[PDB]
Amino acid sequence: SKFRLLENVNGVEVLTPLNHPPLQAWMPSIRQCVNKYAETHTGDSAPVKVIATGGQGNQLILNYIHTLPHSNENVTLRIFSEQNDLGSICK
Repeated sequence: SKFRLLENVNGVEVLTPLNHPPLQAWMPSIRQCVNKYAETHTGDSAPVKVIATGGQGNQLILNYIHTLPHSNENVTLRIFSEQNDLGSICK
Protein backbone atom coordinates (compact mmCIF):
# COMPACT_ATOMS: atom_id res chain seq x y z
CA SER A 1 0.00 0.00 0.00
CA LYS A 2 2.96 2.30 -0.69
CA PHE A 3 2.55 4.96 -3.37
CA ARG A 4 4.95 6.66 -5.76
CA LEU A 5 4.40 10.28 -6.81
CA LEU A 6 3.59 10.66 -10.50
CA GLU A 7 3.34 14.43 -10.19
CA ASN A 8 2.30 17.17 -7.83
CA VAL A 9 -0.43 19.00 -9.75
CA ASN A 10 -1.21 22.37 -8.12
CA GLY A 11 -0.83 21.01 -4.60
CA VAL A 12 -2.62 17.70 -5.30
CA GLU A 13 -0.34 14.67 -5.08
CA VAL A 14 -1.03 12.39 -8.04
CA LEU A 15 -0.03 8.98 -6.71
CA THR A 16 -0.03 5.41 -7.97
CA PRO A 17 0.88 2.16 -6.20
CA LEU A 18 4.65 1.62 -6.13
CA ASN A 19 4.74 -1.10 -8.75
CA HIS A 20 1.72 -0.10 -10.80
CA PRO A 21 2.47 -0.09 -14.56
CA PRO A 22 3.36 3.20 -16.26
CA LEU A 23 0.75 5.95 -16.49
CA GLN A 24 2.75 8.82 -18.06
CA ALA A 25 0.56 8.74 -21.19
CA TRP A 26 -2.47 9.70 -19.08
CA MET A 27 -0.88 12.79 -17.56
CA PRO A 28 -2.51 15.44 -19.80
CA SER A 29 -5.92 13.92 -19.02
CA ILE A 30 -5.12 13.63 -15.32
CA ARG A 31 -4.00 17.26 -15.21
CA GLN A 32 -7.21 18.42 -16.85
CA CYS A 33 -9.26 16.30 -14.45
CA VAL A 34 -7.47 17.75 -11.42
CA ASN A 35 -7.95 21.25 -12.88
CA LYS A 36 -11.70 20.74 -13.28
CA TYR A 37 -12.09 19.03 -9.91
CA ALA A 38 -10.47 22.02 -8.25
CA GLU A 39 -13.29 24.19 -9.64
CA THR A 40 -15.81 22.57 -7.27
CA HIS A 41 -13.35 21.77 -4.43
CA THR A 42 -11.40 24.75 -3.07
CA GLY A 43 -9.71 25.76 0.15
CA ASP A 44 -10.10 23.22 2.93
CA SER A 45 -12.13 21.10 0.49
CA ALA A 46 -9.28 20.79 -2.02
CA PRO A 47 -8.25 17.13 -2.35
CA VAL A 48 -4.96 16.14 -0.75
CA LYS A 49 -4.20 13.46 -3.31
CA VAL A 50 -5.57 11.55 -6.24
CA ILE A 51 -4.73 7.88 -6.69
CA ALA A 52 -4.49 6.85 -10.34
CA THR A 53 -4.83 3.17 -11.28
CA GLY A 54 -5.75 1.09 -14.30
CA GLY A 55 -5.12 2.86 -17.57
CA GLN A 56 -3.68 -0.12 -19.41
CA GLY A 57 -6.73 -0.17 -21.66
CA ASN A 58 -8.96 2.79 -22.40
CA GLN A 59 -10.15 3.42 -18.81
CA LEU A 60 -8.38 5.07 -15.87
CA ILE A 61 -9.58 5.16 -12.25
CA LEU A 62 -8.95 8.33 -10.23
CA ASN A 63 -9.65 8.30 -6.50
CA TYR A 64 -9.76 11.81 -5.02
CA ILE A 65 -8.94 11.81 -1.31
CA HIS A 66 -9.77 14.79 0.89
CA THR A 67 -8.80 15.73 4.41
CA LEU A 68 -10.71 13.68 6.97
CA PRO A 69 -13.19 16.50 7.84
CA HIS A 70 -14.02 16.63 4.12
CA SER A 71 -13.96 12.90 3.45
CA ASN A 72 -17.62 12.99 2.44
CA GLU A 73 -16.25 14.54 -0.77
CA ASN A 74 -13.99 11.58 -1.57
CA VAL A 75 -14.83 10.15 -4.98
CA THR A 76 -13.83 7.44 -7.39
CA LEU A 77 -14.05 8.68 -10.98
CA ARG A 78 -13.49 6.82 -14.24
CA ILE A 79 -12.15 8.52 -17.34
CA PHE A 80 -11.72 7.18 -20.86
CA SER A 81 -8.87 7.80 -23.26
CA GLU A 82 -10.99 8.63 -26.32
CA GLN A 83 -14.04 10.24 -24.70
CA ASN A 84 -13.84 13.94 -23.80
CA ASP A 85 -16.18 14.67 -20.88
CA LEU A 86 -13.53 15.66 -18.34
CA GLY A 87 -15.34 18.92 -17.61
CA SER A 88 -18.44 17.02 -16.48
CA ILE A 89 -16.84 13.83 -15.12
CA CYS A 90 -14.28 15.74 -13.03
CA LYS A 91 -16.76 18.49 -12.01
